[PDB]
Amino acid sequence: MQIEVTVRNITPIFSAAPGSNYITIDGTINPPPGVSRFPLVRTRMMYVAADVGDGVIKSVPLQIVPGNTMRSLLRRTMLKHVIEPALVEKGNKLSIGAYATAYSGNATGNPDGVPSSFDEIATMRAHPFIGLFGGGPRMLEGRLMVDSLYPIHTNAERILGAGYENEMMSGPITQVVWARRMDPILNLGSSEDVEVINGGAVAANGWIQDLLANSKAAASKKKNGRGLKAFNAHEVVIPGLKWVWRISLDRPTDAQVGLVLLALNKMTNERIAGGHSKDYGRFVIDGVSLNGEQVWSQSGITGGEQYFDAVAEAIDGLSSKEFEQFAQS
Amino acid sequence: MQIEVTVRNITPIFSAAPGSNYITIDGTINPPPGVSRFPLVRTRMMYVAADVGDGVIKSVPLQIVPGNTMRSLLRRTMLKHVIEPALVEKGNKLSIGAYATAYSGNATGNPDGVPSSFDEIATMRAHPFIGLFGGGPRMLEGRLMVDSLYPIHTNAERILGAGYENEMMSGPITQVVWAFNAHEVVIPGLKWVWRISLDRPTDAQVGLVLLALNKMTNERIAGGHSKDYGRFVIDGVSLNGEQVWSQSGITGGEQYFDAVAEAIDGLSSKEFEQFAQSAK
Amino acid sequence: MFVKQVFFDLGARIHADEARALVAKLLDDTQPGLVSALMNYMPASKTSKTEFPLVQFSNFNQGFALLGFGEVGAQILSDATPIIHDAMAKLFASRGQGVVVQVSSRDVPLSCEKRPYGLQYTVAKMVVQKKHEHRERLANPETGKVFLEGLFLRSLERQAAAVGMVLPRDLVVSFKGAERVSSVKLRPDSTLAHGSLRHAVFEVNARLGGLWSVGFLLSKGFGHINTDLQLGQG
Amino acid sequence: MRYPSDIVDQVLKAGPDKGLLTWEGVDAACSHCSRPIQNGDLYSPSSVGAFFSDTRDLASTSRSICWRCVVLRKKPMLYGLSAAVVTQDGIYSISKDVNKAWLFTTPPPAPFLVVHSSSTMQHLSWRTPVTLDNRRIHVRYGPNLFIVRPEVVRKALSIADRVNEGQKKWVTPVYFDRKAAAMGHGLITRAGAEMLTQEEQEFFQSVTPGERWALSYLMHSKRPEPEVGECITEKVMTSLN
Amino acid sequence: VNLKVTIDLSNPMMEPGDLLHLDALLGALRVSRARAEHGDAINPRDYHYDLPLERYQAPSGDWVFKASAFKLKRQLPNQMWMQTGRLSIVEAARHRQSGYLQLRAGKPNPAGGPFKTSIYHRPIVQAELTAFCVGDQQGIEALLSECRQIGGKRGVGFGQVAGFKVEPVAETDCPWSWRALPADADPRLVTSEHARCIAAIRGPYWDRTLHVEALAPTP
RNA sequence: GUGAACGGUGGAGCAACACCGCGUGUUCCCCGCAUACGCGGGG
DNA sequence: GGTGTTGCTCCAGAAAGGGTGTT
DNA sequence: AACACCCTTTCTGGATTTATTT
Ligand SMILES: [Zn+2]
Repeated sequence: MQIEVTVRNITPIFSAAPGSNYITIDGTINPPPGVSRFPLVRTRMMYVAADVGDGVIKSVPLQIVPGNTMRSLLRRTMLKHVIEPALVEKGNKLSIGAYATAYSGNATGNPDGVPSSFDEIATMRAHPFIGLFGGGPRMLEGRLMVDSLYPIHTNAERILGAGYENEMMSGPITQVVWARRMDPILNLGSSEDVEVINGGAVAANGWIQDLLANSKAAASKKKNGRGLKAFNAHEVVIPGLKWVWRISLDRPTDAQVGLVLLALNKMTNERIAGGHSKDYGRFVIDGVSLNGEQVWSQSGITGGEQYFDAVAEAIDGLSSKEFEQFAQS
Repeated sequence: MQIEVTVRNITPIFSAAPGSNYITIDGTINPPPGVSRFPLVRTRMMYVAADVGDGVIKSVPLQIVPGNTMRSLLRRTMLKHVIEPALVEKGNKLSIGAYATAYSGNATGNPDGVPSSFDEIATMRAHPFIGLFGGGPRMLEGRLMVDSLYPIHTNAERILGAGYENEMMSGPITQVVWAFNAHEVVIPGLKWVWRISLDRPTDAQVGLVLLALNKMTNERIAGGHSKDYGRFVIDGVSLNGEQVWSQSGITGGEQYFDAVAEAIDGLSSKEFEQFAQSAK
Repeated sequence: MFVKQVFFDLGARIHADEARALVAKLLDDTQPGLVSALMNYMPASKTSKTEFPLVQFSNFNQGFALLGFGEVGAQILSDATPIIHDAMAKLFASRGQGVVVQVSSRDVPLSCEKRPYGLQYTVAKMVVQKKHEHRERLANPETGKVFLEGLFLRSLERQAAAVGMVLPRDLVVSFKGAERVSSVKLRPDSTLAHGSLRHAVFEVNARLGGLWSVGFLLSKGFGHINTDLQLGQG
Repeated sequence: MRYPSDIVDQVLKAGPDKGLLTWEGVDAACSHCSRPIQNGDLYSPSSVGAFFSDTRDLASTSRSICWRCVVLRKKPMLYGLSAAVVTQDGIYSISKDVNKAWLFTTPPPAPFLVVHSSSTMQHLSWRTPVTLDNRRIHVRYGPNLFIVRPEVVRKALSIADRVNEGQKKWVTPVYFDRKAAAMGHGLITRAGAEMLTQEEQEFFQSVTPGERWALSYLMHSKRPEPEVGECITEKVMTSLN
Repeated sequence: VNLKVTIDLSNPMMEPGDLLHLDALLGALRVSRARAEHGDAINPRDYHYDLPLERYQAPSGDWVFKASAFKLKRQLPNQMWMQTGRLSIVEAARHRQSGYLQLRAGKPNPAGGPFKTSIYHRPIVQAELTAFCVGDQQGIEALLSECRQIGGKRGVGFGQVAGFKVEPVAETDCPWSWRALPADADPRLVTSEHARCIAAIRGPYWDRTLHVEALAPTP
């Protein structure tokens, strides 16, 4: 059960990375000391060994979205568009342990050791959601392998086997953008005519006086508190290119494949990675291959009738008792 | 929820980009030789993957207005034209910290690392304004997503190709002006597209967005106000794929308007004080 | 070294010489030492110093501006800015609804380099006449050219020495002409007046990279302009 | 000596709390230490608490704790052993860079236990093995279990000193992170790409993570000199009691 | 009957903390095949020793498979990988308000508990993997053809294999003793790399209740 | 039973302004070099 | 024959005691 | 009537830093 999904981002993709990097007004990154330097947050990137016709198989940079992020996105969309309404319609509730185990895989519900029999392990691995993602105090193993997002790029020749030579991009696929923040109190003109403030024109003068006093004290000390002015930059991945996403299921039942396909159908109202306030991470699906067979049309997935019927049958009978027994035992 | 706005400019649009660029008597930009160099200021720019050469994908420039400035413009027009007169009426003054919090997100530069109670998050995410733009000392997450302003151009086909197969222009959309401080601007009489999204919103929040969109046309987009750049008009507003725009305004989606009328009827300054207060 | 420029906006424009008298009056009662530092007074008396004035008032569109030359001049402005802002706010709050007073500051470095070609610098509102001998020299163009000539060169030398940097002693300046002639009054409603030149143009082979002051009556905001905005004017 | 909990009765003199139950039936392993709980052995039922975030490090599912891990789980033992080396003679500190130079280069010849904290307070004593040999050291650093060989550390230090001869300033051939978190943790710098031969670069490339973490402390501009750590046996003993 | 194993991977893999023995991977593959045959409700310890490898019998029992640990031929510089664990509090707040989640606590605690935020880092590597063992090639090749990932963190896509190759070599050519050996192992097999420690010489190497005194080399 | 199995890098933030063009009409006070024959300059 | 301003902020700990409830 | 659950103090030592992503 190999599923390969092809996507296309309409807005920039921004997956922040740890580290302290700096940029100048020009494009030079991490300059030697002695120049004006501004904080910079880059995307996520990893080194891969890409074999070229030379055969040197040197190392090249590739911009990706981590597989943990994609796995969590799939889990959250399954839990929100499928499991949550079905469970709410029956009037069911979740304890904190069951909720934490289902939504994140935490083991704090029963932090001690929880033993489980072989029949018990099989009976949970047969369950659709509990079998897809494991965890909890049992620390069971799921049947899902979620790979990371790989752009269709010449630096990804090694990861992507073949068949992607056309519509392949080359060159830089990132850009650095700048942001600002302004103090709104300083923007108050002398014409004023603003009376929403409690003190009128006296509170604003007090704010300005505190700014001036802090600046004077700092200047005297030079020869902590932070204001509202700011100037910084971050790096994003350009919009319009297409990516490849692969998901693999290990000996799955029909209900589990149906649940995966339901999540894929209910996708495209979600976002990838971060940048929430700037509408980053938008995408559209342009192809889904099911074991090599194209099952994606303009309106949803056409095919897999057995999977959809099995998942529809399995949605009924979804009760909180199984979640409580997996969480606590 | 997935509101799409189409706008037209009547004056040049200017959005200065940080950096250093040079021009030579309008002939060339950044020549390899250091001859007849003059300083030049560029408008904001965005690389986009596009189909050039009939079969290969390349990166090409595209002039845009950043989404941060559009989000700020929305916040300010909604705060001045709608929230401010309703608040100042019947009393209800705001403190200075609440004012700064409402205009720029945080009130100070340092956020406290403490979390917030569940009830506070639940009540703030339901507020018509605070739930839209998040922030505060504890960095609450809002439910409003503002994209950038894109011209409907043949370079942005991979971004918006399906919607607009026709009515797409082509060619340069930039002109260099000498006034010896030289800068480049986007030519007037152009069509742009603006996308805004909300997640799980109440009817009051959508009504407030529509109210702000009604009064936005008198504002300005980026530009230099002294040189009267940045004037625009609004047309073709579509809500969830359905056309809800007329020459006289929205005239559609009445439930949102009723809900926002009721919500702004009972707004109070207590929520602003509770949100802006820092429990450090 | 560097010169600090501080802008105070009261929402109205008041003249630099009038702003000097207003600041002297408002802070006359309290903090006399700070007023003496601003006004370049002698340590013991009220009479001002004869040397080059470090702190000189300047022109601003929405108010008045303060200029501080050197480390001492910058320090005086740094300690004086909050007090002046509070005094302005108190003065304008007593009468009327009340205005919001905004400030702004810059640190402009000073420089000068010699080049083998003439450069064009214009000066607005510069005072050139102080005595009868100067008036006699202004009568004939030949004897007045050299007078303005040396006055410009010596003003450059004095400012360079006061700020603490060395200037090349081989500069050759020249005077092209002036648009207008007018008088400057030290105190309003006083018969005494001082001759001045308006929009004068001077020509030096060297290039100057900061705020520079020439002529007489510098602390009253006369005859100083920024070369940087004039150098490669935009 | 054999288990990490032997230090409770061997290094320091401690006894059972006397409020514990006595084991009955066939034996099981201690959930923390991996030590068998035979017949007649005092033990405590496992109640770790909802703030216990080390379920993935538990050794078994018997839900029983021997009377020595009960002492190991106390707060004074949690913050007193933040950075220390445990030997039969006593408890010593490895907090300073010179102490780490003494430990990872010319270690004390005995069985001992090495733990280093990576946060405010952590459980580290009962999930780290003891080291029976001197040339293969098991060191626990937060959530990481490392292996350190003093010979490799000595060779790397000698290489770094050799390349720095004849230079008035010190330049590090490689970058090592004291927190072992940077993306470029263990990279070849530009300066190190010109004064290092191919085989030396390959030697630096192939090194265990623990040796990299130790070389982070030992390879900087001022080279620490080995000296013994301060003895903190009595301080810990009097804090516990 | 002496042969060598080489593995090609087209993806960076998690760098193993300890030795990764060939017999452990073979046992995992054999248990997977047994699960596919008999079902999911089987005892893995019944089938994990049914491998096509010879066993070295030390004096006084303590047997050990004739298979060595994998060695890495690095092709990339060493890099470090970061992952994060966090539980959302906005959806938790909405669910608690709607009654779907039964929580009575007031506020979340990021320092610990259900809503703890954790950050952890692990190194990754891309290399050629080689190992030596004594056994039948025909038996080994099928199991290895069943394998598609190597290393840890297999659920997020680390360590995809691209190919494998098994070939016979000479008796002196193949060293199989670079492995965790018993304390009483014949001194001929023990080299200078082997040092005394407490480690597992068989079975599931992560089970701390089975660790014994051993002579093992550092990876 | 691959020292394996379980784990979201996240949330908030206007690059476009600032420094240029705009009022005074004739001998009054102080500071140095001199040593008064006058030069320089502070307001 | 231009230049100043902004030039990041939070955090990733469990034990121990005391006060409250379901039942 | 006792264990489940919540809130709120408290305790511990040292010291440097690179750069293959329009
Ligand atoms: Zn134990």
